[PDB]
Amino acid sequence: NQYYGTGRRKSSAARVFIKPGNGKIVINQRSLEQYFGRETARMVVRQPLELVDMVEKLDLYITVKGGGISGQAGAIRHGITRALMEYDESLRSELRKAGFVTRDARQVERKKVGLRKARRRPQFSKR
Amino acid sequence: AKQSMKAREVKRVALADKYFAKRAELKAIISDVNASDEDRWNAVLKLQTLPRDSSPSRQRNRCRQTGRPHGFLRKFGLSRIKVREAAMRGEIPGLKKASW
Amino acid sequence: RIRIRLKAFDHRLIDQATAEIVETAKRTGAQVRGPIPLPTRKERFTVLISPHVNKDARDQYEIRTHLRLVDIVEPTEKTVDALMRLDLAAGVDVQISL
Amino acid sequence: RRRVIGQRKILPDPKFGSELLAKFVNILMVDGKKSTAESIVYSALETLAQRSGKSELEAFEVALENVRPTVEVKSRRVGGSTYQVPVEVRPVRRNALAMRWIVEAARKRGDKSMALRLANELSDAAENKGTAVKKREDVHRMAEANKAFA
Amino acid sequence: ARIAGINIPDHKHAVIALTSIYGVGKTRSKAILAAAGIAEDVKISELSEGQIDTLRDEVAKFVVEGDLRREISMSIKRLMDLGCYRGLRHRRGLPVRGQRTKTNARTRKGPRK
RNA sequence: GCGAAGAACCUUACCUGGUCUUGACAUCCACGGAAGUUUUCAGAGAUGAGAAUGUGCCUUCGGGAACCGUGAGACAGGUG
RNA sequence: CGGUCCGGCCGGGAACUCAAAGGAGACUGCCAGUGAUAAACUGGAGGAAGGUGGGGAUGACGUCAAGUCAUCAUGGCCCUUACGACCAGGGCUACACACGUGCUACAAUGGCGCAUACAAAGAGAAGCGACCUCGCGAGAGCAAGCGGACCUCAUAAAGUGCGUCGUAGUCCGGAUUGGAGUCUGCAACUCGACUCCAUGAAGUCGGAAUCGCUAGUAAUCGUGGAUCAGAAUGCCACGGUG
RNA sequence: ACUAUGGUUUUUAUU
Repeated sequence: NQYYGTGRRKSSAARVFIKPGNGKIVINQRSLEQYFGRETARMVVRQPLELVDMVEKLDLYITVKGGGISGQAGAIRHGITRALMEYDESLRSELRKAGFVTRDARQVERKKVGLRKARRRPQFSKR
Repeated sequence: AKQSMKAREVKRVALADKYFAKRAELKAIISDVNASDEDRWNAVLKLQTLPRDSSPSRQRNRCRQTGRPHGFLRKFGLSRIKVREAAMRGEIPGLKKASW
Repeated sequence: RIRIRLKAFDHRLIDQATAEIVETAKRTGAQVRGPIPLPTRKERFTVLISPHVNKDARDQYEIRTHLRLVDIVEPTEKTVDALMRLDLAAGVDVQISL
Repeated sequence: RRRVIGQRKILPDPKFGSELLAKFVNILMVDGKKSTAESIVYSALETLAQRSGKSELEAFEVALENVRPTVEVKSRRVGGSTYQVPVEVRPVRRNALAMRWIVEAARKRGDKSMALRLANELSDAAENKGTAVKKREDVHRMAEANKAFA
Repeated sequence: ARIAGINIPDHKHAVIALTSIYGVGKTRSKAILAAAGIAEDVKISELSEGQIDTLRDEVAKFVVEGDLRREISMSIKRLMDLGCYRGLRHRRGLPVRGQRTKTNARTRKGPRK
């Protein structure tokens, strides 16, 4: 048995597997300790697992690609929710009320001709 | 632009072998300052600026549909209004309305 | 090996040019590389939408070029001599090398 | 017109333990430089304890109580409306306005060293003289001199 | 003390106490202080008596103040027995810049119409 | 931030001084030279001359194209 | 799933990325309230998302005798020793003040030294340009690779980390007077771009008044191309933080 | 109803 989930954020794309077992976390075929451990709050890799209070009951495996190092971790937040909704049926509503199951399209869309950044029009003054 | 200017459009390229091919080896050194003396070739120094109006210094690829030297699409050889005019007939092969 | 290039602007014409050298080969039991369309080229244009005075209103147009190589290991007079004679299909550029 | 947008909220941040400490990535944050404001969160309150050390249960007990809003003013046009209409503010403003609504000198002659600045503003909100006094205490007399209508 | 001319303050960083005075140069002065061994970074406390005068034959060298003011006033003065294009604009609100004349020239024209 | 995405001349209007008038873009007839190479004098230059010199492509031997020159009418020309 | 320079290296296959794209899903349908137990409009449920979701696509009749025969098209009218055609030099860039269109600064979460990361999106065989030398540099010579998702332009900037200013209309700010160069071009005086070094004013958010904006938006910091001796802050294409 | 007040624009192709 393995739970599965994916996540997308500003050119970053993640996929995550979770098993019932001893408390480990591994990433990109390597050890997590080799480039994670300096992130100022690490909420995006903790807060869904803190809501289900699992501590060390789940074994995690991650793969991530694309974009900047902050959005790579923000994309993993959706993977560690979609791979976690399968852990117990009575927790499906709790992760949803916590705002972790919802997504948004606020990251910028295709350019509208000729508007420089698609949301502002040229200025004027006088009559 | 006039049809009389469309005859000048060909007179401006008529000197290619007459002034712009037989002294091209001189044209590569005629203004180089890494050379002896202050004068060495005055009898040939003017021969490639002696021709006027029909010079490479006035040569421009021009709109092939109006004779205008400016404001035209070099991939079609013609201006915005004649791309628009052909697109209303669907007449340019592989060209289709889309903004991606 | 003998090598060919099939290039067109239309996405069904490029496959009609493929059919005369790939189906004619599969229908003789000839060895094939299989269906590979290759990445597509495209280029964009912005064109002013008035004929007169208005310089700010404009519209956009696309031109897309498909290029297939098909691969040949069993060339025939029904393929490598026939694609250079194709009259029933307009708007395609065929090029070949020995 | 008809806009009915859902209200924004912030959650307590577990690195600082409270909702009152969770907003110093926005209060005195500029140019979208959010981690540049994170650089001095909660260490600015230890620097405030360098000027008056009385622990976190007393850290804001006058530095917000002395400066918080109590009334909303301006007119309402109903005929002869040359007066002001005072109304008491709702509890959703109890921690607001006092760290946002005045920049009259900070954008004009600066406001001293940035890593020391919140320790200065939390001390100036407990010193209550000169700057930012008039914009606060004027509505403690306006609402007693112009109150005949509502 | 005595880093530049007779200016009496012992104040400011060694480059800022020497630059934008006497015409000696704002960037030239960033490759000169090593004559006196004076460093661009970290404060000075090893300076021997009268060691600061080692700069006089390092700034002149080039023209200094009055010899620069004369170089600037000489610009139009190498031909004066006969007429020259350098003279009439020097006494007019019309500068020698090749620019559109009826805008952005109040800095050469001065007060009143 | 104009019609008009770039200035010595140019796309270009305007002005003065040169030059032409059925002109010249171009079509029918007429009609001599190959295009060119070397080279000097006048004029602001367009143009206008002075002294050498090539004879290609085409070639029913009649006669054509390239590049130039010059004449007649039907005309037109137009940076209105 | 298999083999193994133990490596997508290679048989071969798309886990999930990327590029191709295409489909599902939303109907007040469903549970309730309010109402004219109609439509609406708000809560509940299933949902990633709900009540044109937010953005595109666009512009029905019709006026200002709007501008326009310089985008065309056209009837009438006009010039014709010329308003046509051809040439040389001027001029249009002339300048005593008036206003839009902008742009840069009006410093100290500002400025900079040193060390570091991720976006997209375009150009390309008289072209795209690395290397190398000569020189303070513009540049002058020498010149590899590239024929396009494959190879030059080319280590995105802020943010991340380690340090340094001296309180001063500031090492700020830029109009400018000088010195010395690079190069094109019939020629840069009138009427030039770029390079190094002396000099440095005004400027501290602005008056009637007119202004964009309901959130990836205020703020701030980054990437190319058309034109092509020289030339824009406009145009179209694009992102990071908020 | 919900502040008591604010004047002038030549005759004119003419649809």
